[PDB]
Amino acid sequence: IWDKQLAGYVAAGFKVTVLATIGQQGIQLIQKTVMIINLWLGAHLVISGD
Amino acid sequence: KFDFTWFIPAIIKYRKIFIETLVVSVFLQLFALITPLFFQVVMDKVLVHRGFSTLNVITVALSVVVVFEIILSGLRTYIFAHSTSRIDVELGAKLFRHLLALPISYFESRRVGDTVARVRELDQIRNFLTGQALTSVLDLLFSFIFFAVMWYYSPKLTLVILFSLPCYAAWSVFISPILRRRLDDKFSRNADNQSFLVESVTAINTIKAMAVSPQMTNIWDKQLAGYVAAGFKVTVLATIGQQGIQLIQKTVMIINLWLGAHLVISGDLSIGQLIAFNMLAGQIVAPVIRLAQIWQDFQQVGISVTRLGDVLNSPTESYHGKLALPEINGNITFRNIRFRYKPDSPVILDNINLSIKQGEVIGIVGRSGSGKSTLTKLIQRFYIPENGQVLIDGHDLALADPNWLRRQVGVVLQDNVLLNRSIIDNISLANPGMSVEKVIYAAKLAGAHDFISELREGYNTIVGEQGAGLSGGQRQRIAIARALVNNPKILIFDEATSALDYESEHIIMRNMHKICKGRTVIIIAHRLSTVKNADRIIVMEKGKIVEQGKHKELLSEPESLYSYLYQLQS
Amino acid sequence: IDYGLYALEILAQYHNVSVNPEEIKHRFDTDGTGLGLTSWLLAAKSLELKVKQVKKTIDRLNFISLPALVWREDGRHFILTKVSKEANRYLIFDLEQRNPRVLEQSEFEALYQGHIILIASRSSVTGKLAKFDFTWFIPAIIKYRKIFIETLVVSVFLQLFALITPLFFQVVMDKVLVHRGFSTLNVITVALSVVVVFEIILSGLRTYIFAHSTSRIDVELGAKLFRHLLALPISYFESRRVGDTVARVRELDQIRNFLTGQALTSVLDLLFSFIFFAVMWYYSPKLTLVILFSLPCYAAWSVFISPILRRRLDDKFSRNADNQSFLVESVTAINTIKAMAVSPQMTNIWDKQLAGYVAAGFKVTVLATIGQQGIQLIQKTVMIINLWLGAHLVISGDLSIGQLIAFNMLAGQIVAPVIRLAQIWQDFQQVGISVTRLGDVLNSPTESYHGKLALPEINGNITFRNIRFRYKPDSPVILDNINLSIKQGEVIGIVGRSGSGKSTLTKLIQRFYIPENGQVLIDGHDLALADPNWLRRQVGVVLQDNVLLNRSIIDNISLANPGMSVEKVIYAAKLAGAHDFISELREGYNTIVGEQGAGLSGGQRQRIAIARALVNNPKILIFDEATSALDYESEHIIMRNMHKICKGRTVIIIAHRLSTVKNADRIIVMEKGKIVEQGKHKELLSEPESLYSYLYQLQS
Amino acid sequence: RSIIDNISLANPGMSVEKVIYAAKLAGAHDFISELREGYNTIVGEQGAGL
Amino acid sequence: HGKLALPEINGNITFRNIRFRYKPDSPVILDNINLSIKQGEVIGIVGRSG
Amino acid sequence: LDTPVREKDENEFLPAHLELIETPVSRRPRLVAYFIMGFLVIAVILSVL
Repeated sequence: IWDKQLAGYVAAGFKVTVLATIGQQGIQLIQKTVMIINLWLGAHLVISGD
Repeated sequence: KFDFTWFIPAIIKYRKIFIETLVVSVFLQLFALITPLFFQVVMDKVLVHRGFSTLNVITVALSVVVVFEIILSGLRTYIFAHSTSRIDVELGAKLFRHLLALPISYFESRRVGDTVARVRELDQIRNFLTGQALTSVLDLLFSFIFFAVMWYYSPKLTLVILFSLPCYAAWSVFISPILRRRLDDKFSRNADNQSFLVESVTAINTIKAMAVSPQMTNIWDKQLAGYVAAGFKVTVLATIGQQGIQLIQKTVMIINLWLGAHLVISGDLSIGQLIAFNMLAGQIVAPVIRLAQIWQDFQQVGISVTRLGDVLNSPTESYHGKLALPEINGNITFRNIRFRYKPDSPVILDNINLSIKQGEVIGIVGRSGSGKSTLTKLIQRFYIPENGQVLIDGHDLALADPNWLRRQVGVVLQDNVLLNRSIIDNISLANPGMSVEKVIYAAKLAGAHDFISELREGYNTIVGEQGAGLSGGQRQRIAIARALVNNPKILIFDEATSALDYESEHIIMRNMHKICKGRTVIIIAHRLSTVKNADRIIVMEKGKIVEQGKHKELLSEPESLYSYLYQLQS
Repeated sequence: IDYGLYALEILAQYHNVSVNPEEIKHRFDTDGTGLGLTSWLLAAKSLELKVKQVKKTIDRLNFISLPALVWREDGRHFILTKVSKEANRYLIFDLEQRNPRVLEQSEFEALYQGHIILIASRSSVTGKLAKFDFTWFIPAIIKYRKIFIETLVVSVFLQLFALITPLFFQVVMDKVLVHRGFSTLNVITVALSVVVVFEIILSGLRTYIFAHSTSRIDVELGAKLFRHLLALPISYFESRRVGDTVARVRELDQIRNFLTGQALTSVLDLLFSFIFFAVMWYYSPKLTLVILFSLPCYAAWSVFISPILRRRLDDKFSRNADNQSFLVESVTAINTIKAMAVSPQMTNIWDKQLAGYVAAGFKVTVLATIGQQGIQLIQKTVMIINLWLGAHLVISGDLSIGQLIAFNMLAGQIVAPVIRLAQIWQDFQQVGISVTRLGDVLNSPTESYHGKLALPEINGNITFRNIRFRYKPDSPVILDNINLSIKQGEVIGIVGRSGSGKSTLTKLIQRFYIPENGQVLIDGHDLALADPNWLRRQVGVVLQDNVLLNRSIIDNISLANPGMSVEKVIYAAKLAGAHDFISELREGYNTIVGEQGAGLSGGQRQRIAIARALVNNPKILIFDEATSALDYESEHIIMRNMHKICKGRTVIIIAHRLSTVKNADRIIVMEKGKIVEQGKHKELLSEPESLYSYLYQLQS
Repeated sequence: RSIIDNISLANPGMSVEKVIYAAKLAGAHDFISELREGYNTIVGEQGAGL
Repeated sequence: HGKLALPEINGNITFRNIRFRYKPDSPVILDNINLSIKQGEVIGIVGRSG
Repeated sequence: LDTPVREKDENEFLPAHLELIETPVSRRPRLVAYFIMGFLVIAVILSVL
């Protein structure tokens, strides 16, 4: 009984960890995309002026 | 000894995936290194000279580099968590298997909450392993590529960072042990609180039947205040450590700014090179910052490992594996047994010598303090005699398998403890996949079917607690059914009819010839009317045999103490 | 003998699961004489243990976990345990010759056929209260996730395909016409042909795959709905009408018509329209802003119109359900309608109901039309505004004619799914109504009594303990303090006047009537929460008026187990005295009985019901005034065969006539809900100061 | 329908006097009266309640 | 409901038409128990199990 | 810095005291103002130098 319950608990914990990792990676992706866009626009702004 | 060498075989067993995680980590470090080079290129050859096509090339390369880095980091985290989950599952299975094999003296000397907390330390370890604490350690360890690139850029600022690292090491060394001590205190308070909570919820019937809510509430208030104070101390130390890390980070940042400004002023360093160097220095420090806010996790996993060791380092009454000794025929004999509750306690039995043959229904009587109640706990190897040997079917019980012996022997006590399950789940505890007809037959033998008939839920009725929801006689009948539903070669009745009324006891005694069929039955009871139909009645006085024989053989002579006991009982 | 059942019992015992073979055979061996692979797997999954029939070679048997069942096509299965390569021997639990036995490799190879079933158990399902609603479709979507991911990929590629044509029109207008550029028009034409062919093919494939998966989901929902419906208590059906439940079930067909349609594909096309938005913003933000402001107008119009349409469709469904109930009740009882000559009243009622139904439908149609026209108005207003703004934005440079028409095409492609969604607004609202009315049935306490006790077979020991029963809460009491006890194999008779309460004991033994006070116990087990399939399968009841199904004589007799051999059916018919008139029929057996036994007489259906109750070998047999509709010959045959009928059963004979229970081992006289006298026939008849003597003299 | 509606099925618009007379003639008056709803009791589907 | 502070207890116990069930639908344990016990009174209650 | 939890530290979290104390104040009531004024005076003396 303990082995069955422990296996179920560990599976649930792993699913939670997987979704947390997915969310963190998505937020990192958004941040990095914004960084790239700002780098490109800032390069144009510094080359041009203002 | 289980302190930390236990995880080494687990690591090596899964070496072929851990090496892959290491290689993925170094590739992530390279991917991270790529981007500051692109900023340096933009700052030195795009903003200065000319062109927008090279800027477009840098942007399109950077997009795919970033996407690949994000995917690779997610995959590495997933693989590391998947690999560590198996290790924690193995640890949990081993821990519980060890816990069930511990001797009963271990549990009799402790509280339930202590063991429960020591096993929740397993969950603490699991959360530490299946997290982002070891990945940060890998990121910190694999940062020498950044150091090589920075040394290529400028040696002075790289030396500044290289000297900043021992400051982090020394700060951690200084501020760790006190945090570990505070977390030890916090864990002790947590264990005390858990024990109090379990004890109070288990005995809520007595707390509410009496009127001691204020006492329980006062104890809970004091314990909660102490626990929260300890937690606040731990939080304060963690905050001090984090601020100490930040101080070093910002100090070296300022020093690097000053030295880089003086370097760029004096040539020999471009502005884009300085920006890339600053980004690399920040990427080196980021693992340290991310690891400094999970300091309590490191210290707590150390303490949880220590407590798991405390549970797992005690000796086990586990097994005696030698030739797989065969089944038991109901032959019990005692040879010069003397028993003492504690080495500094009065002696109970002195020279008890006994021999019981197969299929012999023997009754043992006496008064309070006679010592007849310890025979049932001596037959099972729970009580260890001071000197002598207890022989069952010719074989010593001190060298046999405890599980085998206690499986062959069924015992019904004065008060029995069930589980919080259905009646059929308690009767068939030793074999839940067993046929229901056997359960019904055993319940009918014990007379338990009748009172179950007036239950609306039937055999699915859930016993509310250890014995709540059923009366004393009902619990005794359920325990008798549970003992009888197997095929025990030896049955022991240790005042197993005290809680029963006259009708239930009569019903049980009418079925006694079906109960005793082919088994060695030992009946121990205060009343003399239960052993009337026994093949041999034995009288004990202060741990010695004074009389034996049939009931009449003893009732005929008034000189015997058996006659006096029978006269008092009547 | 069935070896799959025994193997399943053994494997469940090994995995600490208690199983009653009779209960599994009842619900998973519908067609008799053999479980079969699919039903075996379903039965194994019923016990909350996972199984899978897998392809394994003999060299791979050393790695599988044991025990495992070896499924042989001959039906002679066996269980494999403890494979050992030390001596190349295989320990096996032989189902036939139940004892285990060891076999070598050579004969294992002869027995093994490359088929094995792996068995394992893992925890159970945590208890929850999941009422039926739209959230029920989330697990179905999760289960069919590969198909839906495929559909999303195809949808995004279709959206990319639809973007190419406006670009090609722009390049044609901007370059081909201006520069007189032949040899470029040809390339655009070929590419456009390829693009349209591929997008047509992909749209067809997406529709095919999505329709298939939604059809499978609807099949699962319908199976669940019927399984729930058959498990409802009889008080549920006693307070409703047939047409109500029939309409509540046809709403499933409505849901099916929705799922295999263009609504969800149109929605998917709608959510994937930002790809066009990026391109049109690249062209000119001034008109993309107009489109982005137009979208909230669509949303607000839809939100404003939806509730009124839902209310109108509620009224329409009420009309439809009442019309269906009236139609079913009038067609079922058409004989009474013809006999009483009440056709004008029925026609008047039908005309009123039909007029109301048509009025509701017309109101729904009008509301849907005004909603569609309201959406058309927004579309065309945005079109006019865009035309004006585009004319100005082309006059002053900054935009070309080809870019303008490409923008117009992109805007049309964006708005078209909204139009096709508006064309099926009634379908959306009706599907909401269908889900709600389906939940009206799927959210109801069933008497299935889920549990894990698995009670054993029945010995005919019946016991009434302080039984008090009222038909309804305000009704007068029917049985006051009935206390009865019947032993196994005891033929018993219950008599009395009408209204005494002897007729409700039959429906108390079965769990059709719930006593107000007291409990009914079979073999010492209280029936209040027992499994109805466990109880009513082993209790045979013959009523004064029984109904049949239009299947055949033999299929009606052996309905409870179609696996009965013809010899047993013939024997059961002979016992009831029904074989004689069955044999002389034109078809003999296999004769259609019609709707509730229309082709058969009223005294023949009674004998058919007696045979049907006898064929299943019940443990308790109840004759609730069975022989009151028969003539003297049929009743005499029944009473002469009663001695063979009563062998090994606990027979209860409730009758008005005292001559039926003369041979009963114990007679019970009841009066106004109380057992006033009980005893043998001679013991009760010898007292002139009793009720049995008065009733015997009066009837004689 | 109700008891009185079923008894007056051949002519739904009929007064309670004729219903009472017919029930007394058929001998059903007493049982219908002993009921709680009297002549308004719903018999169920195909008169299953009786 | 009573927020008032009732005084101390004198040993006057009274059961008035007591009907009790273990569960909402289980068999009735006490049907119509009526009892009255005065202060300072020793009461013995006997019977069979159940 | 590493002193164990004493009774003085434990009484600050006793629920009875928290129930009696109304409108509680922080343990460091004036430190924030002291540090902010110190920052302001250091800034103003750095600006003039």
